[PDB]
Amino acid sequence: XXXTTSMVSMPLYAVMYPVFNELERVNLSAAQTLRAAFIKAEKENPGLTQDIIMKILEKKSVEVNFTESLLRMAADDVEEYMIERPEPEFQDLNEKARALKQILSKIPDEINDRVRFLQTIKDIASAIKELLDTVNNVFKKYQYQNRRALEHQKKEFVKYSKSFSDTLKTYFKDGKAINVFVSANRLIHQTNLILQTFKT
Amino acid sequence: XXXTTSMVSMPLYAVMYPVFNELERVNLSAAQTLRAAFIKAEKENPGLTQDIIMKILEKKSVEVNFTESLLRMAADDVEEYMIERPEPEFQDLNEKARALKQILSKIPDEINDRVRFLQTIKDIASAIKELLDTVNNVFKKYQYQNRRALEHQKKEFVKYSKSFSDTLKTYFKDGKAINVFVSANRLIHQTNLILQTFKT
Repeated sequence: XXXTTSMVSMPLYAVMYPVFNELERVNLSAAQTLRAAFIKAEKENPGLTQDIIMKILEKKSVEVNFTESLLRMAADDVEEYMIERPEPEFQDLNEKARALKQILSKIPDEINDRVRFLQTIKDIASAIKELLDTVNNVFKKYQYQNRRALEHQKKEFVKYSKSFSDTLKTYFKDGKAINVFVSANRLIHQTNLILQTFKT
Repeated sequence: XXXTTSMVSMPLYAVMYPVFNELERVNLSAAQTLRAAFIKAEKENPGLTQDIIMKILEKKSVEVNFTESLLRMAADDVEEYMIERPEPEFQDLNEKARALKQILSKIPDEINDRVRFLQTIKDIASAIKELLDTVNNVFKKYQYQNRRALEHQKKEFVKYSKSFSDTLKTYFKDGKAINVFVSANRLIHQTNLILQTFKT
């Protein structure tokens, strides 16, 4: 009633279609090319999209170990994000930032022990508190020459910090460690943004 | 030494390339079209393949609930696989087959309770034992008119039964229920093959 196509095609519209729509936002060229490529493929062989999606899901450990590597890597070259501005509080910002970025980058090796990891949560929370503590001090004293989109980034950092805490508290419900590594990595990118906005 | 391309592209060759190679076996047309589509896409935006793969992994619950549905469905229309051959042992085969296919199809609702599920493992093992018990009896008494690729299917059923047991014992190590639903579904297809080989 109220109306075709077989049930095995479901994941094309349930899984693949929402991927392409969020992909048309960043690169229409590829998103369009892939869209019709899958559509033609499913008309050829019904259920093929599922077979594809299942094979991707099977490489979970590969993707986990890849994101792990990606998070560890995302602490290298901190000398790229150092400020020229004088003097004391900006050095302190640079430290609190580097410190936090490192603590985060080393999560994939701390998440094994529950004893080590519960300490790291306390350790990250301390680095974030001391990070924002330093930011607001520059926001109160030093004259914000040429720029003040820094405030937007400070708010953006907060959004990614609470999101990190949310996925962290979700980890003690799911067991899905991958979401923690992605969220942690995301937070490092946000830290980098603030730092670069002090430069650019 | 011994040699390019960035690290974010890794999953294209680690995850996507092995998908296409196992896909060229079933449908070269689509596999080829998708291959170059992704390749062009990664040359455009480095890391896009990862973003795609991550979005697919996020729809895990969708894919789990889809495979669940697919397994329950895979017991419908058993009248399609009923034998014309006379008389008593073939009816018994049909029963032992239907019984097993149903027990399997109802796993996604039994896997919640550990008490119900450990019983189902015992219950499936009983249906398989009694299934093979019946097969060998037709293989010993009744004259195998026109066909005897049935023996190949009997061996193929066994291969998918031990594989089911293997992924089942892996479930008590992984917690990944999806592999159980896929393997169970696979075993139903094998059951159907034997039955259809008695017909065709």
